[PDB]
Amino acid sequence: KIVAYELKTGGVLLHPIFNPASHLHFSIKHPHTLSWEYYSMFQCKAHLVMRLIENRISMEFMLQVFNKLLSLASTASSQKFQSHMWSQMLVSTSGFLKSISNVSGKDIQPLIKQWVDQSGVVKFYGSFAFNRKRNVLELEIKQDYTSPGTQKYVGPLKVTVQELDGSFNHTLQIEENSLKHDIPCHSKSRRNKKKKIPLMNGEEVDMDLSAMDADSPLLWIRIDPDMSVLRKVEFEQADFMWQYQLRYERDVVAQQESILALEKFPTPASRLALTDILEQEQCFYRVRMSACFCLAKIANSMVSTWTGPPAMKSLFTRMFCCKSCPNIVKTNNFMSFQSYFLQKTMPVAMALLRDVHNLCPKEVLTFILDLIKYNDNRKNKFSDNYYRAEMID
Amino acid sequence: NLQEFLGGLSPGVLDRLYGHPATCLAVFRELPSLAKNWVMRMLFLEQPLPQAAVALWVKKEFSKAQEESTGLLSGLRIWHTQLLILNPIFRQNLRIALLGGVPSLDKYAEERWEVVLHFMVGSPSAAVSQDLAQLLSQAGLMKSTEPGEPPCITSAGFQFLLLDTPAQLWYFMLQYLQTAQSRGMDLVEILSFLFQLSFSDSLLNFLQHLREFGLVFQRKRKSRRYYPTRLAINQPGFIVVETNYRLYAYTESELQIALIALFSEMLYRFPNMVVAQVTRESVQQAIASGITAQQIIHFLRTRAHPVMLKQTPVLPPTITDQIRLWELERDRLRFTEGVLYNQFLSQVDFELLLAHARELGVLVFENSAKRLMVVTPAGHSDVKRFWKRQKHSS
Repeated sequence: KIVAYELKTGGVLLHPIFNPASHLHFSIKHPHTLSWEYYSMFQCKAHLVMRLIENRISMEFMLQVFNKLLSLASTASSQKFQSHMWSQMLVSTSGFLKSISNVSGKDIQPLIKQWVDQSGVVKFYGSFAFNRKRNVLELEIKQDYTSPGTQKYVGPLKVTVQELDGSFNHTLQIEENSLKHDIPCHSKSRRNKKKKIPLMNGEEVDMDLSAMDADSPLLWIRIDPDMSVLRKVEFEQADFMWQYQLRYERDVVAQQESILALEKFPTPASRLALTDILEQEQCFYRVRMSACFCLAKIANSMVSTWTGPPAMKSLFTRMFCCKSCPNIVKTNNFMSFQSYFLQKTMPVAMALLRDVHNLCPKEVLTFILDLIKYNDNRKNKFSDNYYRAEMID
Repeated sequence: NLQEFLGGLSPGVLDRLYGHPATCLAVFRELPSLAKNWVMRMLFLEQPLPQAAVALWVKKEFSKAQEESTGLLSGLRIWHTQLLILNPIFRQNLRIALLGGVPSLDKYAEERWEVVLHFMVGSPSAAVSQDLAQLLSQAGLMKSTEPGEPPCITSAGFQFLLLDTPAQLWYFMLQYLQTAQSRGMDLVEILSFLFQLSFSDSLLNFLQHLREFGLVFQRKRKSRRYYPTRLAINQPGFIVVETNYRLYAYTESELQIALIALFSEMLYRFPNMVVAQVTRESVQQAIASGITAQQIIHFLRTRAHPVMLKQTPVLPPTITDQIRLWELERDRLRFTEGVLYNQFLSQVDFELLLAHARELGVLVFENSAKRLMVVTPAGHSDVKRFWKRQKHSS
């Protein structure tokens, strides 16, 4: 939301100094002259910058800062002196930074100078190349700092590389003149023997390594995984790396960004990846709800190649319909709250299917109308208004 | 073949090459079967005729002969559709060609070719001729790299050596013509003389080279008249092969003994016989030098003593199979120049890039499973631009 708004119009400036922001058509000196979208993005950027301050100075020290502010205010709140002490209930920026420096011993003045006083987000364009001879991974990260909403980042940058030997984090120093970052790569001895490949968490899984390159061990790369800067990343992986990142990652933001990047690769391996995500309980439900729409877009792009039925129809009849009647939907029992959301989002994406004539097929429209006719809600303890409203959608 | 040589020519050189004296007859004799008949038919016609007649003028059976003859003579451009009348110049020359307008020599040719082959091989005693040496060096079968030291023999040299005399001489003359064009000698004038044989400064030099090769011999202190030898127009065996890789060759000329020693170990040399052994060492030595088992087998078969001709096959299966297996035992490294890309993103997009390097001729190896295309540095400035254009198209 904030990178869309700041690249759209100028930027949000937390803590201006009194104009400080002349790129935008109102004055930021008073709350009653702000646009309402600017007020909403102001609150949004403020809580993300506080998450960044928690990233630099750990969460227990952050809660100690907040407790110190509240305790000064509550010793202030019981005095009777007319504001000799009632102004300890008012916080400022300098007092907040001083309380942070009191509890931690680190000051955050570079982070405050970059993300508060400066009003911009950063844009990262990354592309890699694997050097087989020296066994290194040559990243190439360049910033677009000449757009109207952007600024230049010179700090450190975390990158997480999943190779066959596991998941390794690397810190890159991205100075102004930097372009190529050579990080080292590990072995490929988990392709010699079939062993399980260890993940970002402690677990390990069986991966189908037939799509991987023979010479490179690395399975996927993620630039800034923890969202530790206010950034927009445009990484150029290969399509099998996006499919491996969709399947076997233990991070929901990486599964979402792989869904978002698989729309450019309409190959049938990506259809298999999104269909395996859709069938998979123990995936987070908002990833499967995105995989519905991604599968609809991919299915629209590979018409005159699609083999069987329309997308997600057989999957809907496998998950939510009767075993004896495929075209009759099961009676509504909405007590699971994840297959309820997936059931009410799957025909909405299924209706975006189009034939070679650019008209929605009469197999999906008839399916949606049979979902509407055979709807029986006399048996669940929950209402049907959102599911029926999504059927109209 | 001569058909290949003449097919590899332009119309402008072809019509000029169709000289009055002989060319119209020498090229006629090339016509394998039927095109002779059609040439005779429409030798007397001044009016072109429709192609359908020629098409239907051969029965349904054996039509492939009709199409192949028509294609061959279309390549030779003997006629033109003109809408199939023959070329007027060829018609006139052919009408003028059709009722219009030694024992010591063969030995000389044999001896001259034998001494030429002796020089080709590392024979201490051989005929000396700087022009012949440089001609053989530039023919592609010899490389010197050091004028002071005598030139060595390249890999193609051994293969050329093991060929039979007819094909050997024919290929040598083909290379002679190809290098004649490079050195600037007119190709048509020299070529017409070869055709005239089977019935200027450049002419004198060419005849001198032919005499050095032994095809012709003036015999009169280099007079205008010449008496071509048998080889100019265009024998029993002596080797006996045992089942224990033993060769008994009734050879008196050192050339045959040298040729056998090229791929066999010599044991004894009698006045009218020589004993050699075909061992792994000798055979693999020849294979490394460049020969392949096919040349050795063909050489032994062609120089097969009459005694072993009765048995079928002439060459024992054990010897032939052993030679072939010995050659197979060796498989060898290669050399090329290339550059490789990576991170090709979409699959259907990588298939379009494969056709760019294949049409230009800079593609070496492709990989659709990993997306891995090797591009030679000679055309690197053209593939990258195409890739950039594709990216721009998105």
